Amino acid sequence: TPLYETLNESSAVALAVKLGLTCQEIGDGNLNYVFHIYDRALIIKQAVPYAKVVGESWPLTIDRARIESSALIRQGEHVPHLVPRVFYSDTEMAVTVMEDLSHLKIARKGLIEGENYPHLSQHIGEFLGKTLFYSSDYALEPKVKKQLVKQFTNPELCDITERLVFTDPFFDHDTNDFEEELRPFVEKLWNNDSVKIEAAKLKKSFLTSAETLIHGDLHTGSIFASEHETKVIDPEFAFYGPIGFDVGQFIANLFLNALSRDGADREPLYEHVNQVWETFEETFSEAWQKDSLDVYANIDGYLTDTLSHIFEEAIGFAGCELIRRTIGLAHVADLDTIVPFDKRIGRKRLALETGTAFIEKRSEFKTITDVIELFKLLVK
Amino acid sequence: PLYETLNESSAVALAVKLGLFPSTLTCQEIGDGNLNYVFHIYDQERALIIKQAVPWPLTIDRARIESSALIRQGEHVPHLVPRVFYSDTEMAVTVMEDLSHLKIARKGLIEGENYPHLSQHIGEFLGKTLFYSSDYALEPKVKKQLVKQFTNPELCDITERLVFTDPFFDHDTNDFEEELRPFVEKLWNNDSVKIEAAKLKKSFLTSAETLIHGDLHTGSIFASEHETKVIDPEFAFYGPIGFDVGQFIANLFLNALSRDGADREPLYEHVNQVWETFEETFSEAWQKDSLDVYANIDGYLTDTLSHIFEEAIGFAGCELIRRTIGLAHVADLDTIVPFDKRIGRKRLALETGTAFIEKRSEFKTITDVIELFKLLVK
Ligand SMILES: Nc1ncnc2c1ncn2[C@@H]1O[C@H](COP(=O)(O)OP(=O)(O)CP(=O)(O)O)[C@@H](O)[C@H]1O
Ligand SMILES: Nc1ncnc2c1ncn2[C@@H]1O[C@H](COP(=O)(O)OP(=O)(O)CP(=O)(O)O)[C@@H](O)[C@H]1O
Ligand SMILES: CSC[C@H]1O[C@H](O)[C@H](O)[C@@H]1O
Ligand SMILES: CSC[C@H]1O[C@H](O)[C@H](O)[C@@H]1O
Ligand SMILES: [Mg+2]
Ligand SMILES: [Mg+2]
Repeated sequence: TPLYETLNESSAVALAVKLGLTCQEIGDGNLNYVFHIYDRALIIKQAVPYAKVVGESWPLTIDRARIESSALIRQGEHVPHLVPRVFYSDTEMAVTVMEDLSHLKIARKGLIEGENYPHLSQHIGEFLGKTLFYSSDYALEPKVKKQLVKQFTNPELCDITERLVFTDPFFDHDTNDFEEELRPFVEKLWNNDSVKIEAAKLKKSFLTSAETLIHGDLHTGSIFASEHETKVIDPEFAFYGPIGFDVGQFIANLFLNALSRDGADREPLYEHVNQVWETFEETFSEAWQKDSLDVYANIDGYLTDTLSHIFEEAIGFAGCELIRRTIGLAHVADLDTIVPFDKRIGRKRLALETGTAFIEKRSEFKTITDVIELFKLLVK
Repeated sequence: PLYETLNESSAVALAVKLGLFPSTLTCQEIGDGNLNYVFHIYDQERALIIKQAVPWPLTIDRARIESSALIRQGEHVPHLVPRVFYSDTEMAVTVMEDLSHLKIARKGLIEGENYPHLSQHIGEFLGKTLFYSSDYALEPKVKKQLVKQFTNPELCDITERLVFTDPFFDHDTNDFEEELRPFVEKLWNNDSVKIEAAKLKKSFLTSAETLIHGDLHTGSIFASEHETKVIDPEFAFYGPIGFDVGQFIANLFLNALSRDGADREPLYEHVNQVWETFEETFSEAWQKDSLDVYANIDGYLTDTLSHIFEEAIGFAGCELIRRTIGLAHVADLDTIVPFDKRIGRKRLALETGTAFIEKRSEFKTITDVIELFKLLVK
């Protein structure tokens, strides 16, 4: 007999009980319940099947919970201070029991509120360098890594990213969602064949480049923050993909916040972009020196060319994220809450244009500061 | 445990239990290596092959990859692979079409056979097999499952070490004449070539593009004047599209190095033709049968073919070097006489392989590859 039962606030306290109080459901979306239990505190997250499930949704099994639990556990073996601790998980119940982080704030929300989070990029850069290194062929015996590829195959969730990030914003597809005022600019994109060919190439990398175990959806809404703490949450999109992907998505979301700000307010976000590349690069390099298994690791120029490839892919993926968050199905609050309406349109236009240029020019940039300086000029 | 090692009577008992004959037959073990049995079974008033893996240490799971890979290949190019009548994982057995009327390509090629259709046939094999198991042809969710199904860790381990790693360092698996050492050490001390061998290996390790054959040499092919059959896909897994292309082209070049003068021309025609045909076939499949919205944007197919080509050339360079000084050699080079000419031709294998790896992205056409090779081997 099937063990899956949808939890309530009472059921959740019963479960925490049987794994040796007050409870409130505090979830943000409609695809998961998140139960906060207080005595010492705890979070119990449970996936909600299609099916139902209140309100329109993308149809998904509850297998995503197995990916998220196991992804979070793997991340905590390398960066235990940058992810919530997991106390229990169960794939049939689709349950992850984890550390309570409600004394922190979702990074996106704080950034929109004008919080600057001075260590956000230091922490995310460390998260990125260590997670992305330690699950690759550089760090792992290839036989071990090939099994981890099987274990983290993520078809349904990859299908979402393949469509939404890499495909739908580039044609007149039904999932797109944009203001009519934006159409002339959106059609410029659709008729641009050379950027579309490059989008195809970045997609093919996404589809085929099993380089490391990625988070797969590292935006500012998937991170908890305060002045001194950062915690990366919700790796439900985890699978073996290109190292540059998580880096690009994060960097794109820093730039998306910068577009929603004005003038000298933007400067903290530009420092965060510069710092997250800088830190990602030292962290990845330190891990490579100290912990690489291949005979080729210490040949002068090999780490350098590896970093150049990651950088190029990361900028291309960033451009995809910039564009897709502006005109695709899933938007960001940074842009959608800009006031007045005409200013919102103008900044949405600039997201499309800087995304396009990121994609096109990815392999011409030599440093992160090149990326920032191109951005600033395009958004003057 | 079910597995039992077959003998000649045991094999005939198997064939009859599958109803593939009928009832009087004869059987002889005819296997080349010592890691598999191959039983030929014949009927007066029809014939059959039963291949069985026997437990460099390797599990018998390779037999499940071989069967499955052979079956997948026959869905697209049934005329270019042996038919499979039965397979079983526990017994590690593939029952297949008898191809004893044909000759192993490498052996014919060394004897001086020219096989005029070999490259046309391999080109079609390569274009179709490599297209039709990729994301271009398959729903991504379907492809992701096939990646699991063909994960092949042990055999990929052999390739990772032998083609991509050991020839480039003073490693214990290497095996070469002492007279060749100065040239071998030129390679070990060459950083920029090794950095590039590293990149090609990283592609091998990470680039899950299609279901490849993974060991497409001239000894994995049966030939005659009119027929070609690709055998033994035991190394099959999801890897870079250019790999099987490089390994085959390198193996044509290796035979060229074992021939002299005008006798080399057939192999050069084969190299040009295998690329041409691989490219025409892959393109026709892409036009007719690609699933992505991006397939018909002008320049995309072209850029895709340019990347395949570049990788294929780099993988060819690796194969040339690896077969000359690593553990597993080729008879083309090892049987060249006199000893001194053999060493000189093995030197040219190392140097043409090195150039292929380093220049892979500078060549514009297959003709540039052939012309560079001809020049270096003058
Ligand atoms: N460990 C934790 N501690 C405290 N609150 C948490 C928490 N995990 C989740 N939450 C609360 O629940 C909200 C939703 O969390 P989460 O992003 O994991 O859910 P979700 O996966 O259903 C959303 P989506 O569909 O956007 O991916 C958070 O923004 C937060 O307020
Ligand atoms: N389908 C077939 N029809 C006729 N003979 C066949 C055959 N398959 C294999 N053989 C015979 O068996 C020999 C060895 O076969 P094969 O190359 O498949 O085995 P193998 O995998 O044991 C070799 P290796 O271990 O070197 O890769 C061939 O060279 C051929 O003479
Ligand atoms: C159907 S899910 C839409 C988006 O939400 C997730 O966070 C991913 O970013 C996905 O693209
Ligand atoms: C240890 S096996 C050596 C070689 O034989 C196979 O045919 C492959 O080419 C492998 O590299
Ligand atoms: Mg979620
Ligand atoms: Mg074999």
